Amino acid sequence: SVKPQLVMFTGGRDSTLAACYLMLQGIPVHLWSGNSGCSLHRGILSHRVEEMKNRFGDLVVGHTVADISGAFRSIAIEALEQDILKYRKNLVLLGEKLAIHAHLVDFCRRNDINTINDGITHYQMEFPEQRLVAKTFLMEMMAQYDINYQSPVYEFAQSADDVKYRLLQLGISTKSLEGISIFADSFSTPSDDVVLAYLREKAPLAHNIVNFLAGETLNPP
Amino acid sequence: VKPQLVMFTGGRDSTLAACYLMLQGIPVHLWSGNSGCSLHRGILSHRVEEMKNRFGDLVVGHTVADISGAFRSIAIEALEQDILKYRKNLVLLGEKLAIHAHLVDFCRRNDINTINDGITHYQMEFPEQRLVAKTFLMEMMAQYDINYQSPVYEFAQSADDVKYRLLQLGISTKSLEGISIFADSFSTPSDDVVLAYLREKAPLAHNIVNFLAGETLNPP
Amino acid sequence: VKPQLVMFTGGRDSTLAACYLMLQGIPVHLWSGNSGCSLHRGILSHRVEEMKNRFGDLVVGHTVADISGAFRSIAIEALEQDILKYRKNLVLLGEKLAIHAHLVDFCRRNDINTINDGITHYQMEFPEQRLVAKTFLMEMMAQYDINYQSPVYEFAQSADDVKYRLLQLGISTKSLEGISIFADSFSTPSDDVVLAYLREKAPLAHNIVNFLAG
Amino acid sequence: SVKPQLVMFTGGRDSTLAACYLMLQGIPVHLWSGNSGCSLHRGILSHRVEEMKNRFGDLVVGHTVADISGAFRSIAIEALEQDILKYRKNLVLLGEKLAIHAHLVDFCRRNDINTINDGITHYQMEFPEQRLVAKTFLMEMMAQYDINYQSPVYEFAQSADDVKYRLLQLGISTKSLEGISIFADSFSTPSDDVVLAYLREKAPLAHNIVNFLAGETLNPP
Amino acid sequence: SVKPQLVMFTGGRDSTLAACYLMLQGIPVHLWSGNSGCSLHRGILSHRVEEMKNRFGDLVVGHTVADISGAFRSIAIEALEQDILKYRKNLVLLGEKLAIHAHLVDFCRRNDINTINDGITHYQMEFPEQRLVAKTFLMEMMAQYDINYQSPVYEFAQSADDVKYRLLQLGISTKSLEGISIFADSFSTPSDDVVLAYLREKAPLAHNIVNFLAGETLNPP
Amino acid sequence: VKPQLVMFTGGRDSTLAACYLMLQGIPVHLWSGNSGCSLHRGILSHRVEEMKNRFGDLVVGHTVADISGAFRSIAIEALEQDILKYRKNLVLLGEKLAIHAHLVDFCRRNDINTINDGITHYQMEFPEQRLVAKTFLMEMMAQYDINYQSPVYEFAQSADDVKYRLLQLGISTKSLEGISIFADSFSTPSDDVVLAYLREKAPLAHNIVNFLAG
Amino acid sequence: VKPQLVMFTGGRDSTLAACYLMLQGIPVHLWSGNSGCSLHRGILSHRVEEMKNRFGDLVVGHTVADISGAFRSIAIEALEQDILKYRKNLVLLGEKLAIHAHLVDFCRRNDINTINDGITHYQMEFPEQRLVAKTFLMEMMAQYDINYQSPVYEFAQSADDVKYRLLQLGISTKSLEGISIFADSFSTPSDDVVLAYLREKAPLAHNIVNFLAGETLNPP
Ligand SMILES: Nc1nc2c(ncn2[C@@H]2O[C@H](COP(=O)(O)OP(=O)(O)OP(=O)(O)O)[C@@H](O)[C@H]2O)c(=O)[nH]1
Ligand SMILES: Nc1nc2c(ncn2[C@@H]2O[C@H](COP(=O)(O)OP(=O)(O)OP(=O)(O)O)[C@@H](O)[C@H]2O)c(=O)[nH]1
Ligand SMILES: Nc1nc2c(ncn2[C@@H]2O[C@H](COP(=O)(O)OP(=O)(O)OP(=O)(O)O)[C@@H](O)[C@H]2O)c(=O)[nH]1
Ligand SMILES: Nc1nc2c(ncn2[C@@H]2O[C@H](COP(=O)(O)OP(=O)(O)OP(=O)(O)O)[C@@H](O)[C@H]2O)c(=O)[nH]1
Repeated sequence: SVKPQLVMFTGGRDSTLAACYLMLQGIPVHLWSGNSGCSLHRGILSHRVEEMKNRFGDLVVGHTVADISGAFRSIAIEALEQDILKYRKNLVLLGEKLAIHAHLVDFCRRNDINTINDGITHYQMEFPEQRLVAKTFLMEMMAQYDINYQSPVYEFAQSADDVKYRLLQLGISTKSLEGISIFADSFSTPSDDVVLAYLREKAPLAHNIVNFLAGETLNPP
Repeated sequence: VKPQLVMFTGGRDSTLAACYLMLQGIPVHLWSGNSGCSLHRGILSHRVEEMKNRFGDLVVGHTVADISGAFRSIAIEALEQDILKYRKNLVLLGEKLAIHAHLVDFCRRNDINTINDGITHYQMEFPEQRLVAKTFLMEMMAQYDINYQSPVYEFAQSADDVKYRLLQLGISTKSLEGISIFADSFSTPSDDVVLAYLREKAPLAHNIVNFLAGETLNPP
Repeated sequence: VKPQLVMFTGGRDSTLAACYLMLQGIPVHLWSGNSGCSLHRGILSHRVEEMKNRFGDLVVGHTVADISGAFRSIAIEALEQDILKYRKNLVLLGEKLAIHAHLVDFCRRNDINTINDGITHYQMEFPEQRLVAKTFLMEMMAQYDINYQSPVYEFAQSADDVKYRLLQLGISTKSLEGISIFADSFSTPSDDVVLAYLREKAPLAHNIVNFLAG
Repeated sequence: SVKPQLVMFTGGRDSTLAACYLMLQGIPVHLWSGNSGCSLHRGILSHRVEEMKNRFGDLVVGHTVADISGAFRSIAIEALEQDILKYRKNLVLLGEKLAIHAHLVDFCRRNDINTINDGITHYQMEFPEQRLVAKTFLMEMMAQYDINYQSPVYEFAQSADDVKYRLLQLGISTKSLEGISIFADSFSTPSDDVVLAYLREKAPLAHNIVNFLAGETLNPP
Repeated sequence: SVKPQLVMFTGGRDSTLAACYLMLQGIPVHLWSGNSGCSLHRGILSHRVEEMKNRFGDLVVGHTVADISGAFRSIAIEALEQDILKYRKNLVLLGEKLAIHAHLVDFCRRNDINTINDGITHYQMEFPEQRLVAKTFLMEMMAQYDINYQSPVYEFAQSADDVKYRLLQLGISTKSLEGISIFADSFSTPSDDVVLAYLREKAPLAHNIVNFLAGETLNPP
Repeated sequence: VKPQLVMFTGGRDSTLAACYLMLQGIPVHLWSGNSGCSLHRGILSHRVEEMKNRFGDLVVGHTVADISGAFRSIAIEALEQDILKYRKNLVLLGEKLAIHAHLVDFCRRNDINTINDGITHYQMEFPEQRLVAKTFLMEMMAQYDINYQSPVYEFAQSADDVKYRLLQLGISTKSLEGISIFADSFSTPSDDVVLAYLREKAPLAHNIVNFLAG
Repeated sequence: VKPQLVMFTGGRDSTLAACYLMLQGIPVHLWSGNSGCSLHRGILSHRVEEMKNRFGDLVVGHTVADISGAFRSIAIEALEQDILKYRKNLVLLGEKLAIHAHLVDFCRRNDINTINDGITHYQMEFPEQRLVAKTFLMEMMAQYDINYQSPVYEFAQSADDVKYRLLQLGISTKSLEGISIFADSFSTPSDDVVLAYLREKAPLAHNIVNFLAGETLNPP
């Protein structure tokens, strides 16, 4: 046995492979999925979890679906007017990732987990949060709470096709069985400077939410 | 109001085709061909559920047909000769021909005269979805007084077109279908090659039609 | 005695191989690879029943493994190139290599070091049953400290040899196995072609072995 | 509406196809299997019946498994010493076919069937019961009882491969799921003259069995 | 405490009495019945087993019904033409007895039994398997495997009447509740020389079957 | 066709008699007399099952009748006098007369006028199967307008004749009947003795017939 | 306190014998021989019920034994010769000998050394109940170290004696037993004939004892 680690798991190919690759090494994974409250057609996720339990047994130690709608709202939606007028870009989905990270601090500290993993693989332009500017920021944030952030399947596959057929060799389906954010395809591409500035602007809020969830303060930042 | 048949895989394109028919008041019989080389088909049932939920009685049925015999005869039996001649793996074109042979039999025995599929403009790179193939199969189906339509062909200029119409129906935008083991196992053929293959295998397909009708046991 | 694994399809030859091991006191794990292109495999369960009936606990289990991914990668993904180069459809040889890659993983994770199959002399036309293939796969399995035997190879000079030894065991003589959709879909290859194909796909097989092992 | 015909059905691919081809034409078939009491490992037959019911429904009107062991013994076994010393050939399986035909006269008369069909194929002419000379004899025999004997896969089947792949196209397994006679591979090849002489010697016994089964005589030939 | 012995049990009155007489002495019996695949109407056997369990309880340690059809075919059926042309006699039932004995070597070695018993009787010496010359041969055969072959009702049974009324005294039916070989009344009487020659010709096959069943060879004789 | 009754014991001969009637389209009522001195009659039900399996509704029913009282009165009550006079134990002939007395009653109350048994030529040693007995009982039954036939008498020159016609019907060749405790308890009588015994007990049988009819 | 066996038919005499033993604290195993010629035996169970009701645990069991084989061999097989020699039907004497042979076996295998029956003075006209028979059977049973007693013999000078003792026990006075088909089928024999028959059939009885013990299969 090894100490379980957490995987940020959406049901997509890439995070599926991340979890699978960990488990192939004997590393038990706690699958963690954030529900932001604006995600549609999330039913299929259960089919993917089933496939993974079938192939790896006990190594899937559990699947947590967390309601992060409150943190998401506070970080990304309450000041949507301000946010879009300032950055000229809809960064709601970036805010959601910050909300995920706040929740993960709480989850990790309450469940004795010190390693989290994500599904970064080959390069994907659509996801600003997979950029070094954002991942550096997020890694820093998690390290302030002594949480180790890994990307175990980084550049392990060259392309989406490489991810699909590695999963097929594992006896798992190639599809991305994830819910769809209502904000999918609802934004244009931001610069790295807008990404970093947004993360820095909302960070105080995220940290405050972390403190609230730990029972240390009610007061705003 | 008389049911029509939809060639249904669970993909977003065939889903939309069936849904759009049902929105017009047309009951659809969902028909899925199992060629025997299809992996991870379990998720299909989630899609069927979505459609029953949204349209009720207008989904008059779901038939899963074993077409592995016809598929093998058309597309696999002579695979060495086929690939050495055409220099391309056209197995999935063969599968569509096998589907159509079976559908003549199915339509004749179940009193259906209109079949529909999800072929789309944005997927014309796949041989079975090329105008040249569709035209050939329309003529084939008309020889048996069967009307073959493709109700999402002209509209779907991208997968996004299909996605957002599905979402408006309260249906997931994903393709909840099985994967052929022959996915990503082929390079793109010319139109000349697609037409030549269809013409070469047509005698076999028609022979399969005759066998399924109990009119011959003898070879093409 | 320590269990050994048998590559078991339900066919006469692999049935007899498993049975002959069990008659010697050797418990067998029956292992069946599903490549994703097999039809009418329901009858297999009738044969497993016959074997459980005749040998009891010596049948320690029956694993049906999904090997469709490895099979696809080795044998199907480059089928155009493969057929244009060798002028022969060697998909079923590919399947055998995919079986052996999966078996490395299976053996390491389940503490088995002896694998057995039903290859027979009388089926030498089929590439996976050629001496040159067998020799290659024995070398491959020995690189992972796995002993690969073929306990009915030398004896079975005809299907009749196998049939009547099965009958003596109170077992049906038929091959109660599934049918590959690639049955009767190929012409006969040379030994040189079988060896060259195995050597070309071996790097991929070893890569799949490493992936399955993390 | 369409009148059922009977198929002599063993579970082999040839008789399976014969029955299937009839049913494809709309002809309901009564599947008839003779158990001679020397047949081993007959359990798999029911798998084949299931496949056929699955593919054709109501057109399978029934499956009769008949005990023909008594007729078989009387015609083929009781005088085995004399039979083999005279003909120099083990013709028990020819005797079985005669016993089948005697039983079928009775069955057809009692069940209002006038057309019987079997799976004889060109590719299986080595076996005595599938030799033109035997078939011709049995056709004549059946016609004396106003029974039409047909062999609907005879001319088509130039090889087992022909039969297999027509079954596969029907969604049915290619295998011969039939029991095995203990007399399999227990004989060498007989001449036509010997097959005809044997049939003509045992014919009186067969006709006598027909009459007994109809309740017209108890007396021997 | 008392070590079980095996009885070759058909349901006939002679083997029934043999088993019963053993059990009356305190000797537990394993009833062993060989099914050669040519035996008809075997259902009544279970009525006889019931009678014996009723009368003797625990002393009936078991009833094994063994499939010996393969050994029987290989030794008696496969070369039936040659066998009958050479010996001028149908000795299939002698072959069956050899097949029984081969199977019993295997059964005795695997089940720790060293004494087998049958129901041979003086009054049934017409049949080859119950001829002194056959019994002597099979005794020798069994002794080569350190198996003691006994016939506990041989000297007593001067007629079927002797056996019947000793059964009746045990509260057991007098009938032979056994299946019937299709080869019943299918043979004329052989000489001793012919019985010995046949046994000696098929012996190599029997010993080979013994070795196969022990997992020591696949090769033919 | 109108049902007929068969005197059925489960033995070969009566089994074949009933079967041969049914093959002709004649429904049979199977009738078995229990004399009170029969052992191990459980196996009879196996034979009835075989016959129902092979002929269905043509078996219209199976009556097991207690005839112990008539049997006792005819054959047992005066056994000392009977044996001292005839020098032979004729109890089983008595049983047959008791069967026939009961059958008069049964036939009148159940609308049957044809009775049949399994008597055979090959069993002429047994008094109830002698021509002289059969003739007497046919006369007796005709006094009550009952037709008494023996449909396997002339044909069965040996038990083998019966056996192999049964086998042809898919029925076991064995006699699945009970055993009289009087089996093997008697020496062979003359025809004169059989006739004289029947004639002496006939008044008693007719009296029992009248009693059963009120 | 060690069980003894009672030869029990359901009749008033054997009922009283068993009851009187149980009144003294002696547990009884009720043993009933079925010779295969016995009619209307169903009422026996009513009598057993009465006795269980009145005595509880002291009724340790009820064995019904099939003795038809021994009965047939001793009494029926040679019925012609037996009646021609003795001029009397002694089948029911034979039955009692068969009962006693079976009881040697039963006693040896079930660790019982005392058997008891209901023979009575008032029924001395029946051969099995005659002093001369009882004496012979006592000697026979003593050769196997079995004690044979008849605990109601001397007291029962009439059926009325038995009746009224039963009634005092809360038990019905009737004989709730089966009837032999050989009831009223015999005239009364002399003592000489009873003794001679017993002596002639004794070798057969002892042979049956040996067979039941697994010591011989051979004839007397
Ligand atoms: N011939 C043919 N091949 C198809 C068809 N649909 C899918 N495929 C094959 O199977 C593969 C499946 O990949 P996609 O359908 O793109 O998978 P997806 O998850 O829906 O979408 P992506 O996220 O873009 O991979 C294709 O790349 C083709 O090789 C079709 O209609 N015809
Ligand atoms: N590569 C390969 N092909 C095989 C093998 N066994 C069968 N095949 C192919 O499958 C075809 C049919 O196989 P089956 O359906 O089992 O038929 P069969 O081998 O002739 O045997 P039966 O079914 O007993 O008549 C063969 O003619 C070959 O083309 C095998 O071990 N390897
Ligand atoms: N009167 C009379 N006695 C019979 C009859 N059948 C049998 N028995 C007597 O019963 C004895 C044994 O009968 P079964 O036990 O049937 O024996 P079996 O007749 O020799 O026949 P199997 O049991 O087949 O060997 C005979 O030897 C006769 O003494 C019958 O029909 N009438
Ligand atoms: N040998 C013998 N015969 C007996 C015995 N008990 C009864 N029987 C016979 O069976 C007949 C039965 O008649 P009972 O016992 O008198 O009948 P019951 O109804 O108890 O008394 P009753 O009202 O007097 O008739 C006797 O007449 C004897 O013939 C017995 O102990 N020994």
